[PDB]
Amino acid sequence: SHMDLTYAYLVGLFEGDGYFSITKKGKYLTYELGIELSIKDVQLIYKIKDILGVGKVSFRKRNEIEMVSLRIRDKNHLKNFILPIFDKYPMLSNKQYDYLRFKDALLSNIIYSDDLPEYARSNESINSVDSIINTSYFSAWLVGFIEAEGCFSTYKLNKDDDYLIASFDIAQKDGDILISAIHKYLSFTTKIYLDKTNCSRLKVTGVRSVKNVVKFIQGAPVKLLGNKKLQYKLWIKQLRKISRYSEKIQLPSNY
DNA sequence: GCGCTGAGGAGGTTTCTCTGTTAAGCGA
DNA sequence: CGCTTAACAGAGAAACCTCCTCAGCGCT
Ligand SMILES: [Ca+2]
Ligand SMILES: [Ca+2]
Ligand SMILES: [Ca+2]
Repeated sequence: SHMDLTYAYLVGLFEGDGYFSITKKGKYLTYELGIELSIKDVQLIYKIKDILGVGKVSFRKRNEIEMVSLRIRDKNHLKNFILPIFDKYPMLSNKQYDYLRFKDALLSNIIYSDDLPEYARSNESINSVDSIINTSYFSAWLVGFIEAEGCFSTYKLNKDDDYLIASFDIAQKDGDILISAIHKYLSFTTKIYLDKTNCSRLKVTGVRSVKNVVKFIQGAPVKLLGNKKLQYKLWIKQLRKISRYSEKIQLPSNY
């Protein structure tokens, strides 16, 4: 407790799906920390807000798409509750700069739009693969980050067959270091693919990798919370039907 | 009354996620 | 051969990040 390990889960989850933003408001400035998910996670925004004790929740539907936000902008609530979290549990991607800049500005009582210095994320990495795996909270943080950015899919090759394939995938923009640390923490061997938009994309599909993914969510000191838990659990079940997996990996159903 | 504020509402954009397809590993 | 994985990657929804107007509130 204090900032009990579930607080790491959070910074992970925000790092992937959230954002620390200071925005114009005429003469004035707003400081948002917001997360904005698909409507599918209504249940979890309220979880996060329950955990945190702050922020306003809103719903939004643009064209066919229903979305939900938790948004924290009260600057007294940022100072007292949010900053000791990300100070306690700092982020691990290069978003850290977003936070640092933001904290700094907030703490200097910058209220006027024209006072605000021009900012732009350092492209330089702020961190080393090594410092990452060695990061005591990291265990916890990785559940959070997987809530946001991980993807447990199973799918069938070939279109015209019974043969399934059971996968885990995660990705970052300008996240070669971060992706590499995860990839190394879980003892993968596959290529981290690097795409046209500098997206660094991890994907594994073997039995031994998967045996490991499963291993990790199972041993990790915090559970998934949102739609992801659901996603995980169905995939588990799924894995019990494909033979290569079912025969090497302890496959519980009490997650 | 004045200056500042968070909530509310919205636009602009792109980073993912999720599900493959093709070809090559490999146990045998 | 035949079960298994590795590399590549489209596409478009689920994120990411912004700016504005408004009432209310606590100052002097
Ligand atoms: Ca994300
Ligand atoms: Ca992200
Ligand atoms: Ca997500």
